[PDB]
Amino acid sequence: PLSVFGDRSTGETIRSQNVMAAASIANIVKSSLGPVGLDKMLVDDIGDVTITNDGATILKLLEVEHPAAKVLCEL
Amino acid sequence: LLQKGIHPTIISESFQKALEKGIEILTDMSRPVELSDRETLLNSATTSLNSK
Amino acid sequence: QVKPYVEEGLHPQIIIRAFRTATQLAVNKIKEIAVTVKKADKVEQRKLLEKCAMTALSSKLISQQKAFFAKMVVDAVMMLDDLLQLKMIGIKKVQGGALEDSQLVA
Amino acid sequence: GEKTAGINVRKGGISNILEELVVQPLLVSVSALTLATETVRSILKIDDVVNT
Amino acid sequence: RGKGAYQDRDKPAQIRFSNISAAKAVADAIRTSLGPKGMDKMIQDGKGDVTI
Amino acid sequence: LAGEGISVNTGPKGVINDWRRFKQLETEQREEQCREMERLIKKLSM
Amino acid sequence: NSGMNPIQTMTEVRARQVKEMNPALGIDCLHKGTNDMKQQHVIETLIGKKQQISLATQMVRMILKIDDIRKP
Amino acid sequence: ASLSLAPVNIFKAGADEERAETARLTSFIGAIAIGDLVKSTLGPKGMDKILLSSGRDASLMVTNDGATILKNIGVDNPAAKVLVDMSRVQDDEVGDGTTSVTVLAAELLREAESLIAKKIHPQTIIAGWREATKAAREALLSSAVDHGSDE
Amino acid sequence: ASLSLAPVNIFKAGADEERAETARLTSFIGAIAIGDLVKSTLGPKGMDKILLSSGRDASLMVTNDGATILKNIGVDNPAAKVLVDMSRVQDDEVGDGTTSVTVLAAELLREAESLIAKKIHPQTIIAGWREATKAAREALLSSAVDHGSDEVKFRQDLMNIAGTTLSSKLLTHHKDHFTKLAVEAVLRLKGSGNLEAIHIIKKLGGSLADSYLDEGFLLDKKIGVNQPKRIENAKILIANTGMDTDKIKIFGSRVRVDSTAKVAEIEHAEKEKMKEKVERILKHGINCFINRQLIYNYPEQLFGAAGVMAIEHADFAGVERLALVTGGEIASTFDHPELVKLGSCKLIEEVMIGEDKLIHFSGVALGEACTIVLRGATQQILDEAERSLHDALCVLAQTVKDSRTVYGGGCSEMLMAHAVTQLANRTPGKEAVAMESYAKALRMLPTIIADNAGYDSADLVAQLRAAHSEGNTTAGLDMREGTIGDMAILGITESFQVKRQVLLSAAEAAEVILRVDNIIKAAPR
Ligand SMILES: Nc1ncnc2c1ncn2[C@@H]1O[C@H](COP(=O)(O)OP(=O)(O)O)[C@@H](O)[C@H]1O
Ligand SMILES: Nc1ncnc2c1ncn2[C@@H]1O[C@H](COP(=O)(O)OP(=O)(O)O)[C@@H](O)[C@H]1O
Ligand SMILES: Nc1ncnc2c1ncn2[C@@H]1O[C@H](COP(=O)(O)OP(=O)(O)O)[C@@H](O)[C@H]1O
Ligand SMILES: [Mg+2]
Ligand SMILES: [Mg+2]
Repeated sequence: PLSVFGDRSTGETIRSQNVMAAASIANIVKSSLGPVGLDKMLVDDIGDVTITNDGATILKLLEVEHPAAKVLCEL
Repeated sequence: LLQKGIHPTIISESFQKALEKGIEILTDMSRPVELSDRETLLNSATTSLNSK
Repeated sequence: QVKPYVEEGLHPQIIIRAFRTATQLAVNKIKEIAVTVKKADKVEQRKLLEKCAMTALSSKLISQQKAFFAKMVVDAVMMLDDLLQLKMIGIKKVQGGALEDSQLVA
Repeated sequence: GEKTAGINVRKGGISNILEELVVQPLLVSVSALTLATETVRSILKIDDVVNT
Repeated sequence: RGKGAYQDRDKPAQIRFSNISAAKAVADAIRTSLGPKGMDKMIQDGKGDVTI
Repeated sequence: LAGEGISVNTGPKGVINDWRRFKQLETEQREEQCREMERLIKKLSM
Repeated sequence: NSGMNPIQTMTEVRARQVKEMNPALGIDCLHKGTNDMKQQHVIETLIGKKQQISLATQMVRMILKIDDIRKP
Repeated sequence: ASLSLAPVNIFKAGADEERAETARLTSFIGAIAIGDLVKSTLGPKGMDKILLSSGRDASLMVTNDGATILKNIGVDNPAAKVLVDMSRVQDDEVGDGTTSVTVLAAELLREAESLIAKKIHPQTIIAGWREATKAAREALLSSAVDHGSDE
Repeated sequence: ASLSLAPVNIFKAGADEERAETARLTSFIGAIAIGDLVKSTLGPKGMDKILLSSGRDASLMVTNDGATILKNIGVDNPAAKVLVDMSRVQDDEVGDGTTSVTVLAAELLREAESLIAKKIHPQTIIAGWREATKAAREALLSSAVDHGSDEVKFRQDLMNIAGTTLSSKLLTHHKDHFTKLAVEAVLRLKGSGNLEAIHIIKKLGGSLADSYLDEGFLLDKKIGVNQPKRIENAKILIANTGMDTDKIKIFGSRVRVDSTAKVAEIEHAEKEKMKEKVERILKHGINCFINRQLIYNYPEQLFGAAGVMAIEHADFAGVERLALVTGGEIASTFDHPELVKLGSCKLIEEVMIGEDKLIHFSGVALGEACTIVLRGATQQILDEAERSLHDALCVLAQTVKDSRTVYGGGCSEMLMAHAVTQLANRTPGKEAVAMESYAKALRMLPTIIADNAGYDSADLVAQLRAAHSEGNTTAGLDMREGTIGDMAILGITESFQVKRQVLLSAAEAAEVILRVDNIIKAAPR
């Protein structure tokens, strides 16, 4: 019918997908909050290590695909 | 309309007649407005922005 | 409903105990407030069975004829003696015909 | 006889919308009607597709 | 006048129906984004560009 | 065997989705083969 | 299928049926000059029509009730 | 909407479907091809055909019989299959007339194609052909001469 | 023997060859396919076509013109190529009749195929067709009428011809308005035969009836920064000079000094040269300056200081159109102000069309150049409107050049075929059969015209044949209600040149295609 060259998600499916992406981004850095938080080791598949606790740095280094997760990273 | 057996040229002319009548109806339904009436302009802009 | 408490580190044993207690209380409440008739009147039992069958059937593609099928099902069940064996109620499917054409053979 | 009766989303029903300040210029409905009708006529005057 | 003209080809009818179906599908696509209670759509093009 | 002027007509516009689906992968491989062409046999023999 | 205009012929036949109480007026497919199927001896069994309507209604309901498809 | 020109696909892989004008075109092409193949073997000056087999045997067969020609060929056009079966049944019923009946059917279908091109409903053509066949049958029966009495 | 069916192979790999029956079958199949495809878009009730390109951009084109349909398709049948090029040449000669000539050639070749099946040598068919073409041409010439002497009669004939031309196209929804528009646009040419003097601007948005012929002229350029946006009693100078870092055309020259002070002096000298050129331009006493090439920052500022409009980068077509509409002279030197003519118009200003801005030249002096604004809902609609308007303008220009006219609606074809039949039944041999086939194709043309409308084409064509045989030489297909009518009263007229060209081109293409008995294809690259 539409004959559009691509995928389409409508209704609760896309909303659940967006919420899943946002929740995954939140759970990435939830463990580094508060004084009892702990840092993270980040390796860029070349041998460079970035030990960091900053949420902005963690979200910047990671390569992300979903648009909502990208929205949270830019936030 | 086509499945009922109407040639797709009577349909076009009938749609044109309906369009002319509809333009007449909409024109009769309208209300004059002046640019000095700031309230109407604000209402129009708000109505435009309501869906965004 | 218990996912948010799980995410915040609540011990699952507490959730299990709460579920068990709530379920026991709910089952006891259901047994307490359930409606029963202490007369064994044949007409009353017939109507009760028919209403239960209609309620069960009123979600399927035969919900339009739920009264017909409910009466037929009650009639079929009442002629089983004591064991109510499913294999003693044959079901035959013959292609072609309206739903109302279905019949119960005595 | 209610010329301005429209769908009200604030109260979830139907009422006069001029009191809800929901107005639009005439050259939105008129333009949409004319363009849509003319496009429909143009589409109706079509009976084949050719690939180059 | 009796039997009348016989539609020999019948392919123009198929073309018209296909065009109508495509237009109706497009409208149903952009049908839920209309009015104040309409939601937005997110479009990701062939590149990484994203627009809501 | 007549009608060699087929003029497929309506056929493509209803199947261009699948046609482009195959064409995308064909092009994706095509960059690889075109790139490796400039080395694999461009000057191997000489 | 007989070449006549569908909407016009159907409307005329329905109007004639409404005017005079005569449910035998149909579509003169063979162009015999009259719409009276009783005079034209176009006869069908009642059971056939009843089964047609019943089966069509039940299958339309069954198709309408389906809302999920899970092909592999 | 057509069974093939629809947004949804309703067929198995490889299934085909040809609507009014396409099906008529295929049927007429097959019929005309069969008629033009079987003809030129008709009449006192008709010539023969060579039927080379594509199988392992590769048997050679030269013949003037229309039914023999139509039997040992690879036919995929279904209307051509109908004409071939007509010729075979005609051969079974009586010895002669296979080429004549095949050519007559081909010419009738060519005239039908012309009439359809002239915007004439096929049912009208069929009714006219029924009346024409009745008249021709009556005339041919009246023209018959019987000599069974005299030895 | 034959090249292909020989024990030894005489060809390269991929080369092919087709003998008599096979080549004839291929040619006839291609011609009939082309004719069937182009037809059903013929006559007032013909429908349009969708040309969906297979390229990367996949350009979409909705059209009714036979030439545009035929040129924008992948044609591999050589006979189809011949027919396509015939249609293209017909379009080049006159703007209308491509579909008619294509269908006539296809019907002629169909009749030729029938005659060949009837065991008639092709040369006999060619001779019969030559005789039939001569007879039909003589009949058409004898049937023509001329009204160029009478001004009002010629105006009415032009209106009728424009209406007939636009009847088949999409503009039939507003045929009257568009006919008046096209007639006025052509009449404003003052007899000049150049259609490039008529500019068609396609602006999206608005109804198709919003299109209008501008009383002046519209330019899609822009004015400088500090120049007036509106002037009264314009005195326009049209120029074709550089006005952009103007370099002396001594290519080998260069600046060689020993100090930057000398370089600054030379830079000031160049600026002074440009200023002196601008002063020489201003010595003409002008208000608006139109240059074909770009105007750089310094000359634009100099013009702004003098309060003179400076429209830049108006291409060759633009400067030619301004010269035609205002009477100016396209100059390139400004040392003789008294030997140049300045264009004049009542008013120049900027107008808003859609969301864009254009320069409006109102109250022009000569006005022998038109701009037509086209409004539509889709780009395809605008393109088709432009094509239809181009057809109308071409036909009107041809009628202005040659005022002889013939009646359309099948009347001309029917009288041609009646003359062909009159010649045929008087000639012995199979040439009579060939001429009868020629007349049959000529009959089939209005037959297809009536089929496209869904009418009873057989009965109408029989009635037309009877009327033309009796002596009613003006009978034709009245498509208002599906009867026959008098094309003199009904006002259905077509150019004599268009009809003659269609007939002759169709006969020529049929003759050249029919002569072929062997097709040989080289190995494709
Ligand atoms: N507050 C509102 N209450 C009711 N209807 C509204 C309101 N705001 C906008 N609309 C209606 O919604 C319609 C669609 O407008 P919108 O959704 O902005 O997209 P578009 O203007 O492109 O159709 C308008 O015709 C308008 O009448
Ligand atoms: N001596 C003849 N003179 C004229 N016609 C003949 C003669 N012999 C046969 N025919 C014609 O040839 C036609 C075809 O006959 P033939 O090819 O032998 O068998 P079939 O009837 O199977 O085609 C017959 O219809 C007959 O009329
Ligand atoms: N209003 C009309 N009434 C009758 N015949 C018409 C009318 N308009 C056009 N025709 C006929 O249709 C034929 C084709 O014209 P048209 O489709 O406009 O251009 P083309 O010649 O390129 O096909 C012409 O020969 C003309 O005689
Ligand atoms: Mg249940
Ligand atoms: Mg034309």
